[PDB]
Amino acid sequence: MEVTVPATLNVLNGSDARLPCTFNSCYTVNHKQFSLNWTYQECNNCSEEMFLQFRMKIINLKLERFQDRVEFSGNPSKYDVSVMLRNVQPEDEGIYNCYIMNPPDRHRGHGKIHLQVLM
Amino acid sequence: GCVEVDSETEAVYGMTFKILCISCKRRSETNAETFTEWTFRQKGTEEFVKILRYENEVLQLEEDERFEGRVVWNGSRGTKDLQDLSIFITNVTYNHSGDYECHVYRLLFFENYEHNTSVVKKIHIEVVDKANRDMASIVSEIMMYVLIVVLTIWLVAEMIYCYKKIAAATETA
Amino acid sequence: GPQSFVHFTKQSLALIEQRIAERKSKEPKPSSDLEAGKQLPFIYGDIPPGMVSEPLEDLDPYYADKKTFIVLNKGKTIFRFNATPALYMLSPFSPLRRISIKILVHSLFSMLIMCTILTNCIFMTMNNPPDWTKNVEYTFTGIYTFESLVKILARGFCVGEFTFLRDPWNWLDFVVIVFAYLTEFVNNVSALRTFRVLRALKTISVIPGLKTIVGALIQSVKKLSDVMILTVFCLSVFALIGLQLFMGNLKHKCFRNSLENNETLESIMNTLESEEDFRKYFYYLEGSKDALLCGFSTDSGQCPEGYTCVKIGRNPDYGYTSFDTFSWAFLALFRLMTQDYWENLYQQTLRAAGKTYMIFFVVVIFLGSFYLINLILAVVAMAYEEQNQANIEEAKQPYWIKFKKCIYFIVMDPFVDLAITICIVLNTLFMAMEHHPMTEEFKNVLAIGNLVFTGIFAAEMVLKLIAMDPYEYFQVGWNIFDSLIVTLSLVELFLLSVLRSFRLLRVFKLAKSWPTLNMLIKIIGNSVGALGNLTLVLAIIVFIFAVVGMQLFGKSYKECVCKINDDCTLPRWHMNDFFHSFLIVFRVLCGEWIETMWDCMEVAGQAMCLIVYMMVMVIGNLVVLNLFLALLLSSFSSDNLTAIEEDPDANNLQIAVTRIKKGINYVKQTLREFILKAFGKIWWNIRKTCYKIVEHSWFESFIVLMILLSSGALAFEDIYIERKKTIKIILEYADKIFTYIFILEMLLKWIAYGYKTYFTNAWCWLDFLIVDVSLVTLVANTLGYSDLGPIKSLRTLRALRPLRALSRFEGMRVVVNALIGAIPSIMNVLLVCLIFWLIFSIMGVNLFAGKFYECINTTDGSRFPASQVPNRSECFALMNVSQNVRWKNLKVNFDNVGLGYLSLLQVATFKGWTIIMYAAVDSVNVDKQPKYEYSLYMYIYFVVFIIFGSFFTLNLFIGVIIDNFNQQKKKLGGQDIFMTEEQKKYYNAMKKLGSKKPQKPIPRPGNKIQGCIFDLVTNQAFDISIMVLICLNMVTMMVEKEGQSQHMTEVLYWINVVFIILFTGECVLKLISLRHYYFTVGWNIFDFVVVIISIVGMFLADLIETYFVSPTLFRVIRLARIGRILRLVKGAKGIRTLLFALMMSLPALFNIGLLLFLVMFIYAIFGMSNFAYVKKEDGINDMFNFETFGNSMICLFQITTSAGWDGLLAPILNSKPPDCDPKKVHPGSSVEGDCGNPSVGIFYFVSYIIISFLVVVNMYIAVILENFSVATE
Ligand SMILES: CC(C)CCC[C@@H](C)[C@H]1CC[C@H]2[C@@H]3CC=C4C[C@@H](OC(=O)CCC(=O)O)CC[C@]4(C)[C@H]3CC[C@]12C
Ligand SMILES: Nc1[nH]ncc1-c1cc(Cl)ccc1Oc1cc(F)c(S(=O)(=O)Nc2cscn2)cc1Cl
Ligand SMILES: *[C@@H]1O[C@H](CO)[C@@H](O[C@@H]2O[C@H](CO)[C@@H](O)[C@H](O)[C@H]2NC(C)=O)[C@H](O)[C@H]1NC(C)=O
Ligand SMILES: *[C@@H]1O[C@H](CO)[C@@H](O)[C@H](O)[C@H]1NC(C)=O
Ligand SMILES: *[C@@H]1O[C@H](CO)[C@@H](O)[C@H](O)[C@H]1NC(C)=O
Ligand code: NA
Repeated sequence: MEVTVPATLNVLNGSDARLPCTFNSCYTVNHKQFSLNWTYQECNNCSEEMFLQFRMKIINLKLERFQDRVEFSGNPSKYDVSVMLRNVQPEDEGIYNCYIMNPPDRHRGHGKIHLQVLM
Repeated sequence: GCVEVDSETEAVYGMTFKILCISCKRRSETNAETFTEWTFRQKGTEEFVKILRYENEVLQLEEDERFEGRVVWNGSRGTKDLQDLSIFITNVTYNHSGDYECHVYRLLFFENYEHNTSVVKKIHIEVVDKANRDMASIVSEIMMYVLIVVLTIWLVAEMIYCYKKIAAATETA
Repeated sequence: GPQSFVHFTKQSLALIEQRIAERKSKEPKPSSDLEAGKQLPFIYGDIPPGMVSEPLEDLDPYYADKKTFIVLNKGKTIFRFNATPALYMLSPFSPLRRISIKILVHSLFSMLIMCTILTNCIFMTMNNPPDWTKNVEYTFTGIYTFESLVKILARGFCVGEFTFLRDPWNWLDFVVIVFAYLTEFVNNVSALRTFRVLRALKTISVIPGLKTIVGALIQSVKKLSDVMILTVFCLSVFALIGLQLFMGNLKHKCFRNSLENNETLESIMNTLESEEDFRKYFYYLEGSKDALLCGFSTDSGQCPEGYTCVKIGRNPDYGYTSFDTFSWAFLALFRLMTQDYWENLYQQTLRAAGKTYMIFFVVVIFLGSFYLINLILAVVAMAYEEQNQANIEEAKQPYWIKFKKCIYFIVMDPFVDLAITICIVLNTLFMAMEHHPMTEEFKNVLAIGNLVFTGIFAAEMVLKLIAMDPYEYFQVGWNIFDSLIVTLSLVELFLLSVLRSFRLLRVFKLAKSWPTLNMLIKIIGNSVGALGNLTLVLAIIVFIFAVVGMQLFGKSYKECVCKINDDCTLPRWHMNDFFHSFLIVFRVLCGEWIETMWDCMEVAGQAMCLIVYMMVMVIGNLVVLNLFLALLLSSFSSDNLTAIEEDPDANNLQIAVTRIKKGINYVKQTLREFILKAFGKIWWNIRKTCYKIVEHSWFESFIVLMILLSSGALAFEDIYIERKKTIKIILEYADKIFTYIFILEMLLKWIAYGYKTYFTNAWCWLDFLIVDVSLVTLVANTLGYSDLGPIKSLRTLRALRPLRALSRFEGMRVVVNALIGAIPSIMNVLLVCLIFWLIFSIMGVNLFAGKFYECINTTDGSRFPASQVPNRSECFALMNVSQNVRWKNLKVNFDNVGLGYLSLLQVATFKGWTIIMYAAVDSVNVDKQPKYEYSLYMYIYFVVFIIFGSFFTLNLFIGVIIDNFNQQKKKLGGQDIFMTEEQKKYYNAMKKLGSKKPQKPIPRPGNKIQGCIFDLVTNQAFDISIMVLICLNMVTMMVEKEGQSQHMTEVLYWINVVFIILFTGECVLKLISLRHYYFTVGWNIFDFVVVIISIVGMFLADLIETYFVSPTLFRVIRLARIGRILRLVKGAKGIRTLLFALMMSLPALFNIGLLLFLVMFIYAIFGMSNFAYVKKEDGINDMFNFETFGNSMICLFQITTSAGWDGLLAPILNSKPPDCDPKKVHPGSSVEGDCGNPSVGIFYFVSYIIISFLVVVNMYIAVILENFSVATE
């Protein structure tokens, strides 16, 4: 699967960050079977943290490190699974991954975004 | 494949008779489990009484004096998907004259769907001393003979007319 | 003359400019011989050595005034340039332009460009090129830029006359260069790569003789303008008819009656996505992707008990098959016209609407499928004739010596050549004995025989090589071919499976004495010879289409695969790689495009796939037709001129025949000599009155009526005859009466004509045989011999009693006379194609014998993988484990030569061929489980077989049939051979109709208002306005669709009412203006009838739709709206001429249709007699079978076009368990068994398709004759 994500995303501290992630899939996105995972790792060899998953509807795990600042900002039917980080803090710096599975597509999509927070 | 043919309505005393009951399912490729029940109402009587029930390759005959030891199965064999429900009478008596009902209970198996349907066929049987010849055969045979006779006399008359005319023409020359 | 050669110098340019200035102060075609791109005339002789490839003065006087200069190459090629400086810098005398010109005209330049283009074409076939390829792409781009720069510098860019940009073919080069650079600098990858296919079109401008072929192909199209307009009009009219009749019918589905949880149809339909969930509410046949269709009439498809028919859901075939909108209806009508899988649409429409609507398909086939195709072939035929006529018209305007001589004497023409021919025949007969269940002794015998034949042929080669000199030996092409065959056989002996079949080509050595095999040799030789450029163009076009398809849709097939396959694997036909993409294009050329186009539209969208498939169909079919026509006409008229005698050198076979005529006759005469040395007016009057009786018209009418009644009585003997006891008895007694009548008729003819006259007549012989069969059947029944097997089988011969009608109707008599006269010419070509097909059959037995066996799971009918059960023994072990396991072979295969013939017949007709190809390409070995596309490149076998035994074989057949019918016409004075005398009189009368001189001008009424209306209606603008009103009405009918709101229906109906009112007003105005002269024109009569039926039909349709409930009657009555749009042919002159030619063709078509209907009737009676109880699998089902006369006619009309005859043949090939059940009990009948007879069924279907082919060829030829007469008179 082709996953369109920005490799490096620089967002000002205190502002809102949109993390774009779109996929080009042949088949229509079936909400009863579409899968979406948004993980977070401090480094490439670090642990991934599950914070927003789509199994049937938008499930936000409400991680303590993000408070309630993580929002869904896409449309699965329109091949957009972007997520929104309100009031980005310096600790939000890290690696964000969007995993996409859209059956009956065999392949699994994976996009990686390196979020950098400047003063 | 399967043709619904009506039963003969006349049986002769002392010989054998087959009562025809054919119930073809609407599509031949479907799979069904069928069992049948027969009821008989004799002449001068009003109530239909059950005489037999065929299910699972075995025939159950009711305790009836007019049919005990006199009826055998003549329908489909080797299947639960019966399309022929005919019965066979070995010794026709005057007590077999009357009306018969052939109840067909067919259970069709579809994809996540079971349909229980039913069909009823009515047969009227008259027991007679001798086999009355059909009107159609007699009429057709008589018509064939009269047609052949008419054609041959027409041809003969035409030949004699033409022969006389040509003989007169030859005599003229 | 030849002395006219001088270098172009500055003085010459100054003189030319001075002449131009003089012309300006004062203020013709050039030599086609001296025209650019042509050989310099021989009148100029050789060129001085220092003069070639140099700027020279203009030779042509026409350009001698203007500023030009000519450069001649070493091949004496004339190239014209412009003396004006190139981009105002480079002059002809400048060294830079001199070098550019020197490079431009050379052999190594064109050859280098050819090699570069071919290499780029080879690289274009890669779907996933490696990363080392980009350097090669840059090299290809640089090479093209080199030639572009050379041409621009030498010729100038745009300003001049003979400059780079004036030539249309350099625009392609410029587009290629700019696209390559622009797309490289800017950086859809598929879109960019599809533009690289334009480099493959530079092939036309580099190889000589290709531009002229392309120009001729473009010229052939321009003559097709009127035929295309008529085709579009007819397809639109039939699409409107189909839209009106079958709208929404393909949406009928069997919906279950009982629903739980308070569910209702609307509540179900919006919560269903998968076919698994659809299968729980609708009825599906096992292994089907679409729901079973149903209808509401008694003659439509039936739902199972528990389901009810309802119009809901999507249409079949992914929804692409429907009559819901005008566009889908137009696609369906195009599919019917091209007869691509049309039997499927026919079956679906009959299932959903009823068997009565077969009338629509018969009319559509006859008009669009047969007649519209006829005009396309006819017009292209004339286009090449006029091109051919113009082409020729303008063209005409010591001990070693001793024993070599001994061996040379040993090679005797009467004996050695005849012995070699006999050995060749015995050899090809020997290899036809190979078959799969063959014992080791038989294989040993075949091997030793093959070795012996090879040794003898090698000995012949060696003897001929040592007898006459090897240098003299390789002078004859036949000797070279024999040497190649011998060395191939020796190479095989030292060692493939295919190489063992290369010794089959020695059969072509009989073409020296066999004249119609030499015709095939010349036909094949011409395609690669005189016609090599056209075949090359066809190959280039096929390659371009294949690569374009692969680039456009190849990745779409892989990514979107799960939409067209449940296993999410590539289907059998796809464009992911070059080979399969080429296979798709070849299959489209064969005539099958709809089924792959469905998958293409599913994976890549409708618009792109539709455009690509339509372009492929049009261009490819046009080029194939052009190649076929050129081959036909060349090998027919240009090759055969009787230049030499019949075997001018006395043929060795003929010399041996003369020796035999000497020897056998002399020996027989000597044996005879040795034997002789050792030793009553009344009877004449009876004959005369019988003659006077039989010859009368009343007798003929009576016998004809008897024949019709006796033939029609056969149609009643179906599987339902036991429900009609009275009719059964009536028919038995009527059969007795008919037998009596025909016996009496036979006796009367015997008395009238005598035994000699009666038995010299063939029709009387046919009647005699039929009546004897009937009498034997009658006598056997009476004496108790009614159930004997031979007697019961002889009863089925009553289906030949309709043959008595052949002599009674004159049209069938003349058509049968034409066919019988044609038979002798057909037989020689039949033998030729039988030998040609025997070669391919032996090769197929070599390749595929015994390898189509597979282990399948019977319940689902799927082949097991090869990881488990890879062997026959493993399959039998699996049967020992699992019950529903079978090691099954295909019914039609290459196990022996006869089965190979059946397979080749299926492949040549493209009916059932795909299963054979899949089995062949999955082949591994004998007793080995097949693997998916293990032998992938055995598709080449089928492609070669199609090309040779389907294209060239049909080419030869048509070529000989043309000459045969031409000779038939000549001997009888040129009269039509398919027409009777009275038909000829009516034909001449209708000929006078289409040639009338302009009638008297219509008198103008003296009244003022009447006169003004007369001037108004007489004007041409009135007719043009009526035509545009008819076009607007056509568009309004096109707007109508499925599921439209009632408001839209009312608006469309009111617009139609307005149109009807306008047309009625036009009719009233014409009636007022022309008075009684209005009815003196046939077209005005047609218009008057049209307006009357329009008004009456609109009011009747309103009454039916509001006060009655009869949708069928409403749709049938609404057909009167078609009459309004049929008036468009009034203004179109060309399509009017084409329709005149059609109506001219009608009588002969009527006679041939009568013969075809009689043959269909006979085959239908035989079908109900034989195949009424076969298993309902493959093409035989509950609606399309042989149970009744109507069903048999439905089946036989379908296979008259050969569509789906394999599916009907398949169930009849079942003869043994577990394929069939010989003890099958059928309720309501005493017939036992559902098994078919393979021999009878094969004979049935093969004979029927052959007879249909012959009759249809007659219809083609008749229509062609009428069209050719019309267009050139
Ligand atoms: C007019 C020309 C083109 C054809 C002339 C006929 C012969 C050259 C060929 C054509 C069909 C051939 C026959 C096709 C099939 C068979 C059956 C084959 O035996 C089997 O298939 C046995 C199968 C088994 O035992 O299970 C033996 C050869 C034979 C008679 C072939 C012998 C050679 C034949 C007669
Ligand atoms: N029913 C309706 N709604 N709105 C207007 C009307 C209407 C009004 C009137 Cl005054 C008369 C009939 C009417 O109904 C039709 C009008 C048509 F024009 C056609 S037609 O387009 O098929 N033409 C045609 C020629 S012959 C058979 N049909 C079909 C119909 Cl039912
Ligand atoms: C046909 O297929 C089987 C596939 O298993 C071949 O392999 C043999 O299979 C059996 C049972 O699994 C093993 O016990 C044998 O050891 C296998 N053979 C060998 C040599 O390893 C089998 O050999 C094949 N038989 C034929 C006739 O080709
Ligand atoms: C019907 O019964 C008779 C008498 O037992 C028997 O001979 C015959 O085979 C039977 N036929 C069928 C159809 O079972
Ligand atoms: C109708 O549907 C409702 C659910 O919406 C259900 O509760 C009720 O029992 C149903 N009644 C019938 C008549 O089936
Ligand atoms: Na197809």
